[PDB]
Amino acid sequence: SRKRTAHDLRKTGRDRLGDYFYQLTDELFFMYLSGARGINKDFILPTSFTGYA
Amino acid sequence: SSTVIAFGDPKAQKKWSSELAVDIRKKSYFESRFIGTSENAVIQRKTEVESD
Amino acid sequence: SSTVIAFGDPKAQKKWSSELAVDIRKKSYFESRFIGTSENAVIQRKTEVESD
Amino acid sequence: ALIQSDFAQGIRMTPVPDCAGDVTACRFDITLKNAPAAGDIIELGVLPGNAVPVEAILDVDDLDTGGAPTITLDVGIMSGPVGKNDPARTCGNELFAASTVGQAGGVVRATASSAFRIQKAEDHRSVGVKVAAGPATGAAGKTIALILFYVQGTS
Amino acid sequence: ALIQSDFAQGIRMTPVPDCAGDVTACRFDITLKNAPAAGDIIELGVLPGNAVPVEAILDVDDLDTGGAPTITLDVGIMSGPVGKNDPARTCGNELFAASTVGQAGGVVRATASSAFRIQKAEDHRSVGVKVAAGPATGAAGKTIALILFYVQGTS
Amino acid sequence: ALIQSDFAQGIRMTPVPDCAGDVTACRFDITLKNAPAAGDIIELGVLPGNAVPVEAILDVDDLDTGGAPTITLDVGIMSGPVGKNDPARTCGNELFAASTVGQAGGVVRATASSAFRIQKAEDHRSVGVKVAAGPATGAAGKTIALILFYVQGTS
Amino acid sequence: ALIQSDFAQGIRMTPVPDCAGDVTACRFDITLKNAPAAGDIIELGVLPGNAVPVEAILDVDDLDTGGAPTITLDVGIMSGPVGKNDPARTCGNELFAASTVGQAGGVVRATASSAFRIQKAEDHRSVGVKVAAGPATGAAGKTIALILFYVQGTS
Repeated sequence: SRKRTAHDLRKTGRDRLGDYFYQLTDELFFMYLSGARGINKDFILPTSFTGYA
Repeated sequence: SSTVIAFGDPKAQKKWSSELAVDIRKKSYFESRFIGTSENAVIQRKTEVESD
Repeated sequence: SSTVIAFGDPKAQKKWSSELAVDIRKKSYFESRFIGTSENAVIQRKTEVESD
Repeated sequence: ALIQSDFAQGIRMTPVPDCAGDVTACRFDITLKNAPAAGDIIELGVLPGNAVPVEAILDVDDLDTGGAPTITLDVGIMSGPVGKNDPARTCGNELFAASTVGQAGGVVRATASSAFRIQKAEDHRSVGVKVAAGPATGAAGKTIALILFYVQGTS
Repeated sequence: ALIQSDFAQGIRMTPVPDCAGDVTACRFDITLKNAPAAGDIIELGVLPGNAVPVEAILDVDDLDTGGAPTITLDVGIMSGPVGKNDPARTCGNELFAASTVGQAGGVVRATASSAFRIQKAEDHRSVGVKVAAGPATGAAGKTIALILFYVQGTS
Repeated sequence: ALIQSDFAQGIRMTPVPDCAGDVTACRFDITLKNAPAAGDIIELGVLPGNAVPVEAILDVDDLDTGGAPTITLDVGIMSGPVGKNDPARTCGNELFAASTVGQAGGVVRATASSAFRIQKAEDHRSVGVKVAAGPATGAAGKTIALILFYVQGTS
Repeated sequence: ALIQSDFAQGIRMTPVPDCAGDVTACRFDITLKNAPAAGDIIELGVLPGNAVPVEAILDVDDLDTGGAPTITLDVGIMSGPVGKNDPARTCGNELFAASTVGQAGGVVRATASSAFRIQKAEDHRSVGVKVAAGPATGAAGKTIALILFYVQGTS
């Protein structure tokens, strides 16, 4: 699967993980301060989420 | 007639592009400006458990 | 899971080869040996109308 | 049965118009050395790529000899490759809907409303006659030949 | 009304044969909006300067959906230049007089002897269609199309 | 009418073995908030990569709370990609066929020979639930759940 | 005589776990050339070195059909080497004493208590299906499929 595509998937995977954790941490902050996960559909975490730790 | 290399013929060469467009990551509001130690930061971080 | 580019996915690059396979010409029999201008030839050629 | 006939193959050539709007015609003819059946596809001629029929003339000899003839010929574009011999290819009724020309020898020109609205295509489509009704008692070595005028560079 | 087609405005193109005698054809069509009415003139297309009709083919949809349809299309040459928008422009009954096509789908060809006797003139005359009789009742998006064959080097 | 699970959309993931011949399981579950109706297709989970089911353990609760129960679930491998939300995606009857669990509620394991002879595929295939017979009185808040013992690197 | 599947002869490799107590499965199957008969020993697949079965799923496709079927399968562990063609090797009733599957097409699971009590032996051993009773009529081409779960590090 790394030969059928010219793009190297390892570097893109690392970049996507970095952006993923950026989004996850800021949306974690926004739900905890606000007090509910609500209805936002772009949040990483699914609905019916009641705190992680 | 005339040689036509039609749209669906297998010889119709394509060229894939090296540049890969990427979604821009969502900007994060709570940068280092807010997350700081001491009393006067909106979201303070407790440093007791960092090393111990 | 794990990424699979799979088969037939528009990401799957294909390389077209430049070399041509040619159905070669059938070897001719009545070559320059047989065709001649003299009497002693299986196929005689008459130059009485090549310039007139 | 799909009956290949010269023009559909690479044997005889159909001419490209050149220039725009130049009416171009070739005579696509077949010597049917067999008797048409209830269901046949007779690939008469090749409508060259990127050209539309302007006028279609169907020239056909007597196909049926028995009393009360019922042969109907349907002339239409049959989609697929230029001359690939498969029974999967099926034509329609564009240049002719249901022709009475089969009952006795004669010529009937294109009279369907949709005959002149054929759209372009970048590849060599083919024109095919389907006998859409029973040959009845008759038929022998005969000729069916349409004369369609196609123009390139249409809009 | 002077409902002009794309060809009259110059948006589309009309072909000209390079050599004298080459029968050239372009499909003059309009997808007219609204309804046909008594006395309106539809300027379908323009035959080029040195050109005479060689065969005219008129195909239309059902321009009236009613009881006892009575629409009668008349097509002919118009007077003024191609693009000038003046209601003071009249057609004739040269190519088709009381064509009585439009009650059914149909396809009609030139029948009057005056269709083939048109005289040439150096400038781009415009071929227009005038609905002579009433449109009976009702027609919204049905299209009218006329196909002309013209040669350029006639005598 | 797809009721997509968290597994199909991509929120909750599915494990993949890192060694051939290594049974891996993840209970695919939904919490459908409407009473199932005839023709509904439920996309429980995705069968990742080159894997084949070995044992299927359905875990549906009481879906009919009326009189004589009628619901008959059946599961299979849906055709299209895992994430597309097209209503027109078919469901097979491989792992279960007219399974009668859900009328009373409980656990039923694979009892059809087709459940173990699944063929591999290089893409990701999503396991779907189709309710063959409409419930007499559907139950609203109950959950259905299927468990796959899919193993990679088979022959 | 011994009918060997691909797994015993070594053509098709068998999986071994790379972890302690990691459940591993493989579809031990054979396609039966000619028809089964009483006393036939089918050497389905090889149980790996130190592993012991933890659950065995047997599925067959209607071996004998006919009427009043009398076929009964009997699978177990053979004392002989991995793939030696010695006709003196015997099959014990460890996993399935009398499967009574193959009378009609279906799937049966290990039920006898002796299935999970197999002791480990440092050498490979071959799991063998023995047809205890002759089949009525019988069929040719029907496959015997055994799905075996074993853990490679039990105490």
